[PDB]
Amino acid sequence: GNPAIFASGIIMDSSISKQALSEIETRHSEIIKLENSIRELHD
Amino acid sequence: TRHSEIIKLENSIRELHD
Amino acid sequence: NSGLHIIIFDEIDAICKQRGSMAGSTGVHDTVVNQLLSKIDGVEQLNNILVIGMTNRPDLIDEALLRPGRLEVKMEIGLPDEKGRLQILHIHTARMRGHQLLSADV
Amino acid sequence: SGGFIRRVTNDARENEMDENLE
Repeated sequence: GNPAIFASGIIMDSSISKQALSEIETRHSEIIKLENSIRELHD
Repeated sequence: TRHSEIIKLENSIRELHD
Repeated sequence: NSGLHIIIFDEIDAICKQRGSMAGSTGVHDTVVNQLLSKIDGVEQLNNILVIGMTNRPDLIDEALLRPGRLEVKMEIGLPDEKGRLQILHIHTARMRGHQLLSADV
Repeated sequence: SGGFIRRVTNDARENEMDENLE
């Protein structure tokens, strides 16, 4: 029947986002403070 | 749940400190 | 006061073809022609470019691309006549004649 | 207690982190 047909173009989709990265900064920031605290305790 | 656990950890650290 | 910029297309009939003649291309072989047409002569104007194209099937190209103002000078290059053949033959043996590598009986 | 890090992208990296915290 129909000859072999070409495929169409692709449309990718990035995952990470600026605001979600601000949220990841919220995640990361507290860790350093907690680290300062634990280092104090050990010292 | 995050607030509860994190605040619990911080409170324990403070108690040990004092 | 600007310099000249040159662009050379080779086998131009591969990308530019009559709009609608092609089918089942997913539409990618149609927006290209529109983009090219708009860019060569659009609302804004340029005065420092030059475009050259070569082909072997001149009748398949979209007509809108051959009106004056986009591709004016159309030239056909055909087979040579006797004088052309003699000139070409002279061109392609100057080095040998110069270094005496060519016999006298030719 | 059910987790410690929100899961923006999941991935193995988000697991060990949490476990360490535990």
